[PDB]
Amino acid sequence: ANKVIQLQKIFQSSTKPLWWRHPRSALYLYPFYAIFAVAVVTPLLYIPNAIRGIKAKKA
Amino acid sequence: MVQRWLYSTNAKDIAVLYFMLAIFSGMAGTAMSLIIRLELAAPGSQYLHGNSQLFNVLVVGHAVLMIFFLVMPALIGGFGNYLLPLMIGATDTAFPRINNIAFWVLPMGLVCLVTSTLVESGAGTGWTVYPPLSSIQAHSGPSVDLAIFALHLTSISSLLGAINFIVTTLNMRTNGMTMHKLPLFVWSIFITAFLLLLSLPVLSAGITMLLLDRNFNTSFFEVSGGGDPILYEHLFWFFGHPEVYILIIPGFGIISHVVSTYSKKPVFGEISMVYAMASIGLLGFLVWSHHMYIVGLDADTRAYFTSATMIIAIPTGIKIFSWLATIHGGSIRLATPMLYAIAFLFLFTMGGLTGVALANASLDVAFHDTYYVVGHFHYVLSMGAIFSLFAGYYYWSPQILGLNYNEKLAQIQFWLIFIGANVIFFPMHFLGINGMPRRIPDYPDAFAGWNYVASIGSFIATLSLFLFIYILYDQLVNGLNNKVNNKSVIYNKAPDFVESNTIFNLNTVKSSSIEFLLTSPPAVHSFNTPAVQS
Amino acid sequence: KFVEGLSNNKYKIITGAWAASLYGSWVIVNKDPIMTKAQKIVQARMYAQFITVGLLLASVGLSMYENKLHPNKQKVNEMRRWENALRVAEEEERLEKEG
Amino acid sequence: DVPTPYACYFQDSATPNQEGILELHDNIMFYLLVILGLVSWMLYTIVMTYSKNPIAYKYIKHGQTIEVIWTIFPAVILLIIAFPSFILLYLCDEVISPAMTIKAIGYQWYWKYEYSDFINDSGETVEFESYVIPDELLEEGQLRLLDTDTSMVVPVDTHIRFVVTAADVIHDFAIPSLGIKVDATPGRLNQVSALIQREGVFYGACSELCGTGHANMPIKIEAVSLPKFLEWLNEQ
Amino acid sequence: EHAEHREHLKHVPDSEWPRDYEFMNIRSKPFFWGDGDKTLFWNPVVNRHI
Amino acid sequence: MTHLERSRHQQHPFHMVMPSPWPIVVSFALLSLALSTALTMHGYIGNMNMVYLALFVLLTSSILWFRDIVAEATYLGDHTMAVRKGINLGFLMFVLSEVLIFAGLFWAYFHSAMSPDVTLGACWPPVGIEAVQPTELPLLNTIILLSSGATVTYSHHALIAGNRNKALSGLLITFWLIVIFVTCQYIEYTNAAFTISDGVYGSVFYAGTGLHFLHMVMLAAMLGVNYWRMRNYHLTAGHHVGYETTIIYTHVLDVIWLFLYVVFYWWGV
Amino acid sequence: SPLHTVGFDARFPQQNQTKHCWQSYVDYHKCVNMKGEDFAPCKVFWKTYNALCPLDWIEKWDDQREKGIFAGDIN
Amino acid sequence: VHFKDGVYENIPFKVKGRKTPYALSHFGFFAIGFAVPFVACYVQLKKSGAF
Ligand code: HEA
Ligand code: HEA
Ligand code: CUA
Ligand SMILES: [Ca+2]
Ligand SMILES: [Cu+2]
Ligand SMILES: [Mg+2]
Repeated sequence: ANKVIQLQKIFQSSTKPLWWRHPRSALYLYPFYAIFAVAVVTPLLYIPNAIRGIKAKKA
Repeated sequence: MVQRWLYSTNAKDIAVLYFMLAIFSGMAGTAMSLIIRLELAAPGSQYLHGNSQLFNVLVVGHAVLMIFFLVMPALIGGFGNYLLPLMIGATDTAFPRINNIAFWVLPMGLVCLVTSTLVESGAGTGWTVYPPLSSIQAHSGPSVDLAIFALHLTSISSLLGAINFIVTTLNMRTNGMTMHKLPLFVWSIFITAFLLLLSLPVLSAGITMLLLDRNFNTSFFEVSGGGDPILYEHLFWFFGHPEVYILIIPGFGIISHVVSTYSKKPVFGEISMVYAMASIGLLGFLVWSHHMYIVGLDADTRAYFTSATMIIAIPTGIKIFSWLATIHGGSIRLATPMLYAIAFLFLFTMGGLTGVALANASLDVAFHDTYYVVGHFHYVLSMGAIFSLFAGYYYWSPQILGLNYNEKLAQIQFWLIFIGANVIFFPMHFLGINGMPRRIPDYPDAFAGWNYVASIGSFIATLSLFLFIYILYDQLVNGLNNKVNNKSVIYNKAPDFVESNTIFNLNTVKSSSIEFLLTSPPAVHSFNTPAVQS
Repeated sequence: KFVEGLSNNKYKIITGAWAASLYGSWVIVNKDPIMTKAQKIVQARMYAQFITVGLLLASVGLSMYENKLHPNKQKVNEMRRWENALRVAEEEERLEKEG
Repeated sequence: DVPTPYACYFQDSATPNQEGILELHDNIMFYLLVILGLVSWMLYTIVMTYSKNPIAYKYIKHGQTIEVIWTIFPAVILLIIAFPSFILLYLCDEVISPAMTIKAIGYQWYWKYEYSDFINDSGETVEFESYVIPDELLEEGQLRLLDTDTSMVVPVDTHIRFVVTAADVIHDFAIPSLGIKVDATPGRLNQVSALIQREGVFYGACSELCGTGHANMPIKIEAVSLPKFLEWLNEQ
Repeated sequence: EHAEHREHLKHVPDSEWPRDYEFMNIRSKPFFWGDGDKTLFWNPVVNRHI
Repeated sequence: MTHLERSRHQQHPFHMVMPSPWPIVVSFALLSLALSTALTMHGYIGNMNMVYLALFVLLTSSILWFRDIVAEATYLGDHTMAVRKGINLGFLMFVLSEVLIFAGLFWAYFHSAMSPDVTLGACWPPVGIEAVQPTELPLLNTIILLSSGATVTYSHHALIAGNRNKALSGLLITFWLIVIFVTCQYIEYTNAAFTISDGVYGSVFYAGTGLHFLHMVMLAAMLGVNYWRMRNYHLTAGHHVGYETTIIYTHVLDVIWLFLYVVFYWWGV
Repeated sequence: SPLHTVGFDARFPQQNQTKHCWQSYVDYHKCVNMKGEDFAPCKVFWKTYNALCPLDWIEKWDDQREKGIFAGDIN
Repeated sequence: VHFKDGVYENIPFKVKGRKTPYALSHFGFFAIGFAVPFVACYVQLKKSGAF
């Protein structure tokens, strides 16, 4: 609803990093770090079974 | 410390991350070549207990690491991202987050290539991963998939960096620099980025086709189903010859800088060098089937391809004659980059002459998949591109690091690698002309005689690499003292014959590019106000 | 008469006609310049492929103008190829029997 | 016919193709040695007379009357080395009136040969697989990684046509002294010709990476006179 | 007139189906999802692997 | 302006981007995607939850990168004329790379079709394969693409002409026509006789038009974000470069769909 | 000499000869419906396909013509 | 961000003021790279029963 001047006055007069300057940034950024932290380390846990040759249980 | 190096957005930091990864992966590929060459030293199983699959996996790792993880991120990734903004007067590259992801997708390609080695048996297929060997019948398991993903992440890096380079030198040149007044290294990175942009799509298409063939039951190159592996050979080598001209064109730029600054006279006919590089890049797309002379083409196909493969000897000959003309009549200052440049000018021409021996499809039936081809390309690779890479390091390292290297140790290192590389790669022509095939872990006993001397030369080459590691250590620790004592060359240009030692002191550097005028180690904000040129 | 003689040059004339329509409409869209070059390219191309798809449905119109000439091809000159490949085996069988 | 230790030249020719390949290679190597002597002499004399030169002729940049010469002269030497190459290329492709066909099918780490002409009194097609003699069962005097248990026997002074294909992966039917190198891909049939000029035995190997048995995949061709070929074919 | 052709094709069981040619329904390894032979847009009326 | 006040700005027109985490985050997401798909393709991981998580993380990290680009371009005023020219040139080099991917795929189709095999029967389309006829639904798919370009052209020129309702409505019509095309391609893929496993024909056909399908679903996404930014007044009458890149993208997907049409549906039947 | 072989053919005088053996096979098997038994020149096709086409392919194609999966027109 | 200038501030690794010797970091950076194919060789030979 044309908040662009009001958002310019926040994004320019701010100290926080650019991905944190919006008021709603804590709603995006805090779940994403948890989802990212499991998404990058769960294949690394399956790397040793793939080296040993152990397939997962499907039946 | 995490924002400067993990969240990085300046090109001069991403360049040294590229350089650290490049020299790490070059240590990896040199270790792999030492294992290959140690197994090849004598007939019979020597060090790997039989197990020719492990030999083939090591050959794959050696080729992929040395091409896509040493020479490309060294030359393009380090030297282009560092020097092209500094030599066109740009404050940074255009699109810098792209420039950061084009580095950080390379350790991920490295870890997936290493676990490609560690899963079931590795992908022993050659670096040209040909089906049906690279299929799911002949290579069961996740090895080849992870190798294909390594190639995908490296192609993502070298495509994003190519877009970055093209735009940042078409758009961010400083305010006197027309396109005709560019340095030759900038033209090198420019033409290389176009070759990357035009060639990496077809490779990505071909190896995604292979990946879908392996895992998604589709049949692009499956014969029982309607495929053809010659389609893979076409789609691969349409990238594969532009790839090897990509590997050599920044080397041409580095040599044209080094030769001119150590001959103390400008390059003979600079715009013809630009035209020659552009002609090599254009004609490199028209020659791709000289790697396919045996597969069963027509005679007129092979006649055109000998003609087109032959007529690229003209611009490379123009470049090499221009290098001889720009050292003729000079005042040669025999420093380590000059030694590497003269060794380039000899050994690259020997590799190119064996290349025009290979260009004749009439004759390539005697040399295909022999060690003669291995001799040609290891000449023009490990004595063209590696020698120009060493020349670029010894040419730019004290400027962009702030620390000088030991000059005597550098010349010892040069003479050891120049001896050792010749001793590896010169008998390979004898083996290949007598009929020794490629990619074999074991050979008939009549090939033992030159194989032994080649693997003796391998130890000279890796000894000079270990000496280079010590040269890096001595530069990083004692590099401020090498300026004080007489262990290093401080000025790469001597005074002219009537120039006083005091009149030299007001004009210590006499360069035709901005790189040697900057502050040593250059500022985080170079070019606050823009540089200006008539 | 002329109809199949340039109806097997069918997908080699329509791409040339596309190139003709774009690179011909280019001068008519570029003769009045105030738009940027990209808008001229997209409007000339927008006209040109309306032309090629209209000409392509005229292509299928010609395709069934034209093979009430001789019915049931895609095999009646595999007939030709197989018929004379047959009796060129005949021309060899005889004078190796009598030669 | 066989590699020798410390060799540096081709194996001894046995077909007109290989003896033409040798002459084209030497004709190319002639002008290649001219160019190598030129650029190595310049690279020697320049750094040995201008390393000790203290005044650099820094105003030599153009050279118009000689840039055209070193553009033109590589082109005419390309033309000179390209004149016999085209003649050999258009001579080696014709397979005109051969007196024998032989199919060679590369399986994974054996070759399978198939004489298919029914010139026999048996009238049936002759096929056999030729495996490498393994290192533990080599009887004394045999050539390691070259000798096989069965052999491909061919008459001399006979135009032979090799039709080459594969079964699973890409192989390469290659014999250097006969001068044939032909890719066996699992979809198609290539052909080469040969005329063996002298009797003997000629070795070759798979020159295409087949997998883990790639080094253990040799070719052995015994060329005999036509009586002895016939009496060999009468058994197998 | 194609939905009605699928309507009358729903009444033709698989022994009355035409036998697949050699290149049809390549099965190198089973697909890693689902039940094996079914692909991503496998409509079981128009597609059948017997 | 004075020297004292000119010294408080940049002296050169180029964007010095602040340090950002999304390069290394997207790089680790591509790592997790590669390592997850290479292990679920071979059964070392039970289900597709790791691949789903990896693709979701990849998409959201790209979205946060694009959010920061929108923030730089709109709320900080960092995109000058030189930066605009550079972004347009980078997008043009990008679409040239993707046209070359499609040229490789067309090479695959032509190498299979110019002289086909003997295992299909020296035939194209192969025996038993019921080819998609070019008259029924793909003709409507060409029509709703040539019309989508005509809608986005007046939407663009009405964005320049000061109109708001005539540009938003044209953008909405363009977006809905693109999703009409995507649902029609889904309907064709369901009611197609051959599958992707049905030989080299199904391979090359679904490869080409499925890559076009993926480019069209990304086109629908960027038309949606352009509608969002035009409704919320981010796009202006003189500075709309993401909109311009989307227009370039529509008009190259149009011509490569035409090449796919006349090759895969007319010459190849 | 009793040695006789397929000569080169003007339809296929290049290096690849896949459509020599496949064409002579489909020409032989589409003789014997239109031609029939004991016909003297359909052994020209027989010598041509069995001299240069490999045994795996011949038995695969004969199996496919008993299937109804042969991709030629011999009925 | 404004970053530090100077001689040793352009490298991600520490050289001068360290509680450990630098040659540790320097030569263990390269010995790991020289030792990846030996780890590769060891595991693909233990998988093939040669050890
Ligand atoms: C970048 C190209 C490159 C380089 C430099 C090398 C270097 C070497 N290579 Fe090889 N090689 C290939 C590319 C290269 N190779 C390719 C493409 C294949 C084909 C694979 C296939 O057939 O599928 C191959 C295959 C190949 C074969 C054929 C084996 C086979 O066919 O299976 C052999 C033979 O022994 C070999 C050995 C060597 C040896 C002993 C070196 C030695 O020269 C190593 C000595 C070199 C150095 C010591 C360089 C310095 C090291 C650095 C790290 C530079 C650092 C400097 C800076 C960072 C400024 N490699
Ligand atoms: C550094 C990269 C690089 C460069 C620059 C070259 C340069 C050339 N190469 Fe090479 N080549 C490779 C990398 C490179 N190559 C690789 C990696 C392979 C193997 C891939 C694989 O199989 O795995 C290969 C293999 C390869 C083949 C395939 C053979 C086979 O696989 O069977 C051919 C065929 O023509 C070829 C020829 C040439 C020619 C004609 C040049 C020319 O550009 C050289 C031009 C230079 C000169 C000619 C010398 C200087 C000129 C003069 C002094 C003027 C006077 C001379 C004349 C007039 C002749 N090389
Ligand atoms: Cu058969 Cu290598
Ligand atoms: Ca050995
Ligand atoms: Cu090449
Ligand atoms: Mg080969």
